[PDB]
Amino acid sequence: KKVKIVVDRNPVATNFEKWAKPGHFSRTLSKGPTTTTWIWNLHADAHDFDTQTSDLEEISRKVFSAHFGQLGIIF
Amino acid sequence: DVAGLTPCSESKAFAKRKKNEVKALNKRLKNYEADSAPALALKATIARTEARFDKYAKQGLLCGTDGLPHLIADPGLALRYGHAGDVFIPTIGFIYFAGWLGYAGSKYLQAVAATAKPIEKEIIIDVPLAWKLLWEGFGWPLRAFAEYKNGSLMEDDAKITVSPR
Amino acid sequence: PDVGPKRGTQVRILRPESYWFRETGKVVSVDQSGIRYPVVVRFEKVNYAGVSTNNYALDEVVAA
Amino acid sequence: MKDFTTYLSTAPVLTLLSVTVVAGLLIEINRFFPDALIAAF
Amino acid sequence: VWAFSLMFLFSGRGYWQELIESIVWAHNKLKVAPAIQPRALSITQGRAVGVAHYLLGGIATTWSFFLARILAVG
Amino acid sequence: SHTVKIYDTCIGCTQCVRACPTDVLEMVPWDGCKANQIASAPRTEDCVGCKRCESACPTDFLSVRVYLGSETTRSMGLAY
Amino acid sequence: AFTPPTLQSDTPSPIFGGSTGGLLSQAQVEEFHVITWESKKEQIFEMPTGGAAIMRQGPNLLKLARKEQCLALLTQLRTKFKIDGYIYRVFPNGEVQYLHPKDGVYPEKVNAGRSGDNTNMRRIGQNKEPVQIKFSGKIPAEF
Ligand code: CLA
Ligand code: CLA
Ligand SMILES: CCCCCCCCCCCCCCCC(=O)OC[C@H](COP(=O)(O)OC[C@@H](O)CO)OC(=O)CCCCCCCCCCCCCCC
Ligand SMILES: CC1=C(/C=C/C(C)=C/C=CC(\C)=C/C=C/C=C(C)/C=C/C=C(C)/C=C/C2=C(C)CCCC2(C)C)C(C)(C)CCC1
Ligand SMILES: CC1=C(C/C=C(\C)CCC[C@H](C)CCC[C@H](C)CCCC(C)C)C(=O)c2ccccc2C1=O
Ligand code: SF4
Ligand code: SF4
Repeated sequence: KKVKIVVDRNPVATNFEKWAKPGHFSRTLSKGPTTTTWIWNLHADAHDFDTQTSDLEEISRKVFSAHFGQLGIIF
Repeated sequence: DVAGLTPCSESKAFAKRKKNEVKALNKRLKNYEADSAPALALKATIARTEARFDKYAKQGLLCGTDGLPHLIADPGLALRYGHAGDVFIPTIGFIYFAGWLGYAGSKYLQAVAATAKPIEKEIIIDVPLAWKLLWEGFGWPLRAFAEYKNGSLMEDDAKITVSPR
Repeated sequence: PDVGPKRGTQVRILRPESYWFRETGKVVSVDQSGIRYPVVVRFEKVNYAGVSTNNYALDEVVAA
Repeated sequence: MKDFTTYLSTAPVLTLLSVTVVAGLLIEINRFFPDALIAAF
Repeated sequence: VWAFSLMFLFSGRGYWQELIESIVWAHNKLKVAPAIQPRALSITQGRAVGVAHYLLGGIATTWSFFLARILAVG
Repeated sequence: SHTVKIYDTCIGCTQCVRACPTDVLEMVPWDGCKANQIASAPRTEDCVGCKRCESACPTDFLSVRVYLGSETTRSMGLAY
Repeated sequence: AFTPPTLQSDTPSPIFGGSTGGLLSQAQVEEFHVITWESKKEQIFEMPTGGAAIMRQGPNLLKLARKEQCLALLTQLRTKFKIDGYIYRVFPNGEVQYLHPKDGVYPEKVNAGRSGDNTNMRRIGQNKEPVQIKFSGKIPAEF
């Protein structure tokens, strides 16, 4: 009730640790590339935010920020 | 001449082709002030074309019935006719560079195989190790012939898995 | 007494219909009950199904 | 930093970087030594 | 590219897996096999690659044809 | 009417019998494995050929093995 | 010993609005299937032929064409509802079989008293060669 602005402060920490380790978002993708199918599924499931989290809140936040990235690319 | 092919420096069709291609570029020139950027670009192109046609004539490439350079792919029939730079020398050059890259990759595989997580050291390359092995790969003829004379280059088929016949 | 290969040693698979034919794997256990295939072997490399553990007999698991 | 350099060692970035370096090198060689049809030494 | 796409749309994964098996034997004989298994593309990925190449080839052919026609006449 | 066989490399993991959508495979007591159970295919008249059973077996090579054969209304999966 | 239950024909059916995926002419010439369960509350479920039905309190009966549709419905019930049901096969002459919970115990659990049909005691490559069994009206994997 009553439309308003609600935010969480600093939900995510701006690091580079997860760029060093590909496949962090998906539990199945974790534990190393035993086969090249891992390499392909790394990209095939990158934006599939549904399979990275069941929380609709986190899905929505990821969608919001991805839209900002798309706008930046268009600019 | 090696097989009815007169040297391009003698063939009239080769010089005729030179003439025609330059004349086309001159016709393209005759539309701009000879000091504008398009005019400078056209003049540079014509200079490049003239340099190429003189370079080809100097090196004695063989032209056919048409005015186009031909190459010889037989050692001996190209070494006794002064045409070893056509296929044999680039053959050596390629074989060398290809072997260099292949040996660098092969040794990197054999170096990261004996580690904790070999499937991890293929998607996250170790750049210092890759660069060291890339530098060591330059002597690949020597090292590869050493490993063949040693028998350590290859693996006996009794240890390679095979299909059920 | 204990039968078959020791626990932790490396063995060469000799079953011709196995994915790891003529490849080495480490023994993780050997059942003593009387199963046909009690030797349990672990490999580093997976097969097509994505598994890396398999049970073999004793005549087809030459050690070292 | 360490993680940034680890990211720069990943196959997607290092492959692309090496292809860019080799492409640039071939482009430079062809810019200075153009139209070379044979190995004239 | 379009014709290349047909590779992926008429073939099946099994042929490619056994072909890659022979290739991997060749690599094993020289101690250059990767620790990451070369696996043929999944069925879904084979179809996806095929359709991507088909559409790319067709659209690029039509694009180039249209542009050259309309920039040489018109 | 597909020919489903179960071989002694079975370890009785029950995966093949949970996978099957038509109830063709079943667990029976056995003694040639640690679980003391093996699979069996009595109701093979119901086998459609989906090979979900054969795609769940962890044994190498596969213990449950299907051989597609003669086609009937049950095997061809016809609702019309 | 075990005695399979009897198919009670007068059983309430789920509240369903009618579908285009129901029975066809094959249920009047060959045979069809019936699934019966017992619901602890009246709840909405997904009928395997498209649409949603509501299962009622107590005994529920629902007739489908293929056995596999019945087992799919039963798997849905076992996972999302923890309800156990029975699948009968009805012929159009009146005969009724009892199908899925054959021994009362589900197929994944050992019952001790089941038949080990089609269980070879050889591996997979220990079968005969096709050249040896040539002109036999069988396949190598049934010798
Ligand atoms: C350094 C890695 C390496 C090495 C040493 C070899 C070596 C060999 N390959 Mg092979 N291959 C490789 C990578 C490699 N390959 C990769 C990544 C692929 C996937 C595209 C293939 C796919 C492949 C096929 C399909 C075939 C071979 C075949 C062969 C054999 C014939 C030689 C040839 O011309 O192959 C050809 C080479 C290619 C087709 C692609 C080469 C890939 C690049 C150029 C090399 C990779 C270098 C690596 C990424 C850099 C690492 C450097 C390090 C510092 C990090 C030969 C023993 C043939 C065979 O069966 O044997 C007779 C064969 O048919 N290869
Ligand atoms: C409009 C296109 C687009 C957009 C908006 C996004 C957006 C996003 N992607 Mg994505 N992706 C895309 C295309 C896109 N992607 C494509 C085409 C692929 C092909 C495979 C992928 C593959 C991919 C993977 C595998 C992953 C993502 C992930 C992500 C999320 C994390 C982004 C991030 O934090 O990095 C920050 C972005 C910036 C700081 C801006 C600069 C971009 C990078 C850092 C440039 C670095 C390159 C650098 C210059 C060195 C290379 C150059 C040299 C080799 C010459 C994010 C919302 C990650 C994720 O979180 O999954 C949910 C993830 O793991 N993407
Ligand atoms: C003219 C334009 C041509 C494009 C036509 C598009 C048709 C293809 C549509 C298929 C849907 C693909 C998306 C879902 C993907 C999908 O479901 O496809 C299926 C396939 C794998 O899916 P699987 O069924 O194996 O999924 C199992 C996994 O999820 C479990 O781990 O994915 C791929 O095709 C490989 C992706 C590699 C592509 C990345 C390689 C590098 C390319 C980088 C990006 C290029 C630049 C982008 C432009 C700026
Ligand atoms: C001179 C010449 C020629 C040729 C001829 C002939 C006749 C040849 C042959 C040949 C032969 C008949 C051969 C055979 C062989 C065998 C073998 C066996 C091989 C091999 C190889 C390998 C083994 C490799 C290895 C490696 C390395 C070393 C590096 C990288 C890594 C690897 C491992 C890959 C011609 C005229 C065309 C052109 C010109 C030039
Ligand atoms: C050729 C082929 C293969 C083999 C394809 C392989 C092994 C993938 C080849 C990719 C190589 C290893 C990389 C080649 C790199 C290219 C120059 C560009 C790649 C583009 C990337 C961006 C993906 C299949 O696996 C397959 C599966 C199902 C149906 C049809 C087919 C099929 O036709
Ligand atoms: S899945 Fe294979 S090993 Fe497991 S019970 Fe079935 S036949 Fe036996
Ligand atoms: S093929 Fe399908 S229906 Fe037949 S036994 Fe296997 S899982 Fe059951």
